[PDB]
Amino acid sequence: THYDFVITETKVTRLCHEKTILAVNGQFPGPTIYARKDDVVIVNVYNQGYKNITLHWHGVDQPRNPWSDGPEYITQCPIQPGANFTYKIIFTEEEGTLWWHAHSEFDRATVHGAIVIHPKRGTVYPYPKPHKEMPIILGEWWNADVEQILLESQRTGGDVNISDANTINGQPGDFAPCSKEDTFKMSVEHGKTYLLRVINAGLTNEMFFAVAGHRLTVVGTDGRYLRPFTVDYILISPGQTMNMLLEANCATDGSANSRYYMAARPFFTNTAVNVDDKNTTAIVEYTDAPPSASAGPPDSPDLPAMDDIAAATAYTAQLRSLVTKEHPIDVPMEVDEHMLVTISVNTIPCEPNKTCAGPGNNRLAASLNNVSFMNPTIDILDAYYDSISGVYEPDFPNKPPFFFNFTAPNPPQDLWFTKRGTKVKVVEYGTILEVVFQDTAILGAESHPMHLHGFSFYVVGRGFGNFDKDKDPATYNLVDPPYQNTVSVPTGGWAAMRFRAANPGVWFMHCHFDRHTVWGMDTVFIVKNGKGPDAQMMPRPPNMPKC
Ligand SMILES: *[C@@H]1O[C@H](CO)[C@@H](O[C@@H]2O[C@H](CO)[C@@H](O)[C@H](O)[C@H]2NC(C)=O)[C@H](O)[C@H]1NC(C)=O
Ligand SMILES: *[C@@H]1O[C@H](CO)[C@@H](O[C@@H]2O[C@H](CO)[C@@H](O)[C@H](O)[C@H]2NC(C)=O)[C@H](O)[C@H]1NC(C)=O
Ligand SMILES: *[C@@H]1O[C@H](CO)[C@@H](O)[C@H](O)[C@H]1NC(C)=O
Ligand SMILES: *[C@@H]1O[C@H](CO)[C@@H](O)[C@H](O)[C@H]1NC(C)=O
Ligand SMILES: *[C@@H]1O[C@H](CO)[C@@H](O)[C@H](O)[C@H]1NC(C)=O
Ligand SMILES: *[C@@H]1O[C@H](CO)[C@@H](O)[C@H](O)[C@H]1NC(C)=O
Ligand SMILES: *[C@@H]1O[C@H](CO)[C@@H](O)[C@H](O)[C@H]1NC(C)=O
Ligand SMILES: [Cu+2]
Ligand SMILES: [Cu+2]
Ligand SMILES: [Cu+2]
Ligand SMILES: [Cu+2]
Repeated sequence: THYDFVITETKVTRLCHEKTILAVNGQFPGPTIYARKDDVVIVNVYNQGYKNITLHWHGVDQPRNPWSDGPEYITQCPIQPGANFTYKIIFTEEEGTLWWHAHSEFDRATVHGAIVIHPKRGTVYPYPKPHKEMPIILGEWWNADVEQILLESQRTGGDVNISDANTINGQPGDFAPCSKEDTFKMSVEHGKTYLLRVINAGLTNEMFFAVAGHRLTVVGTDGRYLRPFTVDYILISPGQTMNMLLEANCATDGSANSRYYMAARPFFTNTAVNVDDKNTTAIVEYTDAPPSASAGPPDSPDLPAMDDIAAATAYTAQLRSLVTKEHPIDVPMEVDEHMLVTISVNTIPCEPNKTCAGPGNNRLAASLNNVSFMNPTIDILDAYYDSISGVYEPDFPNKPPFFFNFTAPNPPQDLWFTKRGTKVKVVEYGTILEVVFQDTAILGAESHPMHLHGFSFYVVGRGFGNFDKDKDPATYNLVDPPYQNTVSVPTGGWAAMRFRAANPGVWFMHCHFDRHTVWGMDTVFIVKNGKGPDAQMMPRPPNMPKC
């Protein structure tokens, strides 16, 4: 239950381009944290790298413990080069696959890895014990320094350069330059079943994913078992994890291929905008088949076309919590407070005496309810703990300030603009929230993976167009809605979720596309202390990084 994570400057080559990246213990992707349900894990983080950094345990509630949650300038100031900080990871309701990642700037492009939470002793999976288990991390690779990619977009006000490759476990795969020799490979044995622990650790795109010749039985997401369902492909958004069983059925007598491509490729609908649309591949190999069975290329799966919105919708519609006696659910039935939260990409005016590269030569930005979040220089959590004025404003609104036909295409240029602020939403302990995310069509309808730190939530509804508060709740799933920490809000649509705000602390909510995070598609929930010691935020640890 104890790890040392040393942030290292590590030389890595992909696509024949060598660079020095930030990595953890010289590993890219970083090491896997293994735990069992309800463990407490300690991670000592030693920043031996060249820049300010933080780490986050994605999807871990961290009850009463925002001090170890990680988001830069939200719960802590950064771990400075040469400093260290000890994180306490408190696992509770989570069982399945989560992941950890840097939560500063774009550092998670290389600083990330898996979290595996096994059933605690005396319990078992709700499915037959897999023969083997394999994390499958989807990610991106840039040849340039990721920090320079970020800094250039900050200077120009234009869009972030697209990655040069999509990756599986750090490796672009068979169809990229200088990549075929080190394509990720896993061995399978006929008749055995494998648990694929799929994590989308990329920065930019929802991804379709599939394995040639093999159906996938999905059994969990975001640390919560799902009602099982079998598919030919999945959709997975940055922030999300998806667990699925693969059954190695294909013949090993030489009558069938012994090698099968695992493959992923973006789901992306904006034809006007650049995307790293390259697929990434890995190989499933049946090891006890004859050499002739691997004479040709591995078989390829059919992936939905990149703009196949129906295929995305059809996967997401199948997600439902597993509800049994061993795995109960608690859907909040009576809502104390409703929020409508419009999600937009935006512009702000270019700075004086400068030309910017964003739409209309303005500077790109993003907003929730038309507030574009800007990080403070004193982290929110210290400001809340010490009652420091002038850091944040506690009036993030429950509804957009101007109602319009949110999803109508090509809104007029005057609706592009937004305004910066550091606004948070303060709620009493135990408040039951229904949060409805409403995508707008400003600068292009787009699916956004909205993520809430400190909580999972029940996704009770979704649809296309504008949420109708007097009609859409009538068909909510109040029985087995999926329990997620990151929800794909539909392209040009809405998603409704509910949760009890019963975790006292300071909790980031943001789109899990990093460019939208930095542009300001974020806010913060401060959940005040309740009554009793179990409803009190933990005290500040003695060695928090200084601001
Ligand atoms: C989001 O906020 C921006 C900035 O506050 C709004 O743009 C302003 O709109 C008023 C008119 O209502 C103008 O007088 C200002 O000049 C605008 N500021 C600009 C363009 O920088 C924008 O209308 C809001 N959008 C919404 C609520 O959808
Ligand atoms: C690395 O993080 C530290 C801590 O946030 C930054 O140092 C602070 O910078 C602010 C200005 O925004 C000053 O008001 C504080 O006095 C600084 N605190 C220190 C030095 O302990 C530092 O700027 C960050 N480095 C970079 C490159 O952003
Ligand atoms: C880690 O940081 C603390 C200060 O917060 C320092 O006293 C300690 O010596 C550092 N090094 C370790 C723990 O190896
Ligand atoms: C971003 O891409 C453009 C090509 O469209 C290139 O000119 C520029 O150098 C790239 N930026 C960085 C930081 O590599
Ligand atoms: C990946 O893309 C390459 C280049 O377009 C293509 O030749 C290959 O068939 C693709 N692989 C899969 C599995 O889709
Ligand atoms: C800066 O901008 C102002 C206002 O647009 C302009 O009058 C001034 O000439 C600019 N400064 C230069 C070009 O050095
Ligand atoms: C909103 O926009 C949609 C899409 O263009 C359109 O079909 C619908 O009629 C609009 N609704 C109203 C009330 O104008
Ligand atoms: Cu995350
Ligand atoms: Cu998180
Ligand atoms: Cu987004
Ligand atoms: Cu986050």
